[PDB]
Amino acid sequence: RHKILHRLLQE
Amino acid sequence: ESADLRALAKHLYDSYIKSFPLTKAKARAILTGKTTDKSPFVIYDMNSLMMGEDKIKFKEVAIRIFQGCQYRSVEAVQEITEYAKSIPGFVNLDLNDQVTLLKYGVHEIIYTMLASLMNKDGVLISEGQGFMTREFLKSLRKPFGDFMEPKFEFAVKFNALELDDSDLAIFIAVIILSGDRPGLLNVKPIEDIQDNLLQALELQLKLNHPESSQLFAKLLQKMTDLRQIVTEHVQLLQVIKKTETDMSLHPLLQEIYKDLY
Repeated sequence: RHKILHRLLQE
Repeated sequence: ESADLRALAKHLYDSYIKSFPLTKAKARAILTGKTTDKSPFVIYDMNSLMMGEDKIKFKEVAIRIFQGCQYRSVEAVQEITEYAKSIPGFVNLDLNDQVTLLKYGVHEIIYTMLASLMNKDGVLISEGQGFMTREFLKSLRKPFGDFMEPKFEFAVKFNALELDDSDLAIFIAVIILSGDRPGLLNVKPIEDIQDNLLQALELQLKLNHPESSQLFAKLLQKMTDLRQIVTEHVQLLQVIKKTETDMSLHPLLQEIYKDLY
């Protein structure tokens, strides 16, 4: 869960 | 010492000016007409909204406004995430705690920064090229009519502290680094960073507003007001999810709002 927040954080 | 705290305040300010397109500096310029810039298109009713669509970015108006508010929030969440990543020691935290801090912080910050764009009469939109009136946002049919008014009420109080961008840059960082958010795995390194940010904020408020006094103390009382507006906002969003059919919540906002207050 929190895929987008994970994506935004690792980008 | 005082030096390391000045350095943190300046790093945060630089990172803030980068991360967020429209600063409080610009927004007040626009709201007082104390720039040379082209004044923003005023949206004060149904007709002006229709004629407005030329200046902004994409069935009934209350639903169309709400979906526009949605897209701006998502962009806000992205800007805040970039700003968070600039807070020294933030990226070195447990990634699950990074997600948790953003998940609970982002709306407290949206509402903090929205105040920079508001007066008692209305709010700048689409990077200051629109001005949607408070009356117009109230006029909307319920539950959408109650959506923005609490943000306006918080904003008139908060804008009285006359904080500038350099102060807000640290205050925002302090909100992000809240060690009491539900489900945090490792509170200690968060409280360590927040302690440095709060000292930096206290010094910043002494230097930048020395004719003022305990601007610092009053400003910390408002971090609790921000949790209330968020709680109250989550409830109205809970109502809207149920009572409306032809509206869906943008996926990033579903991530954030799912299992929250």
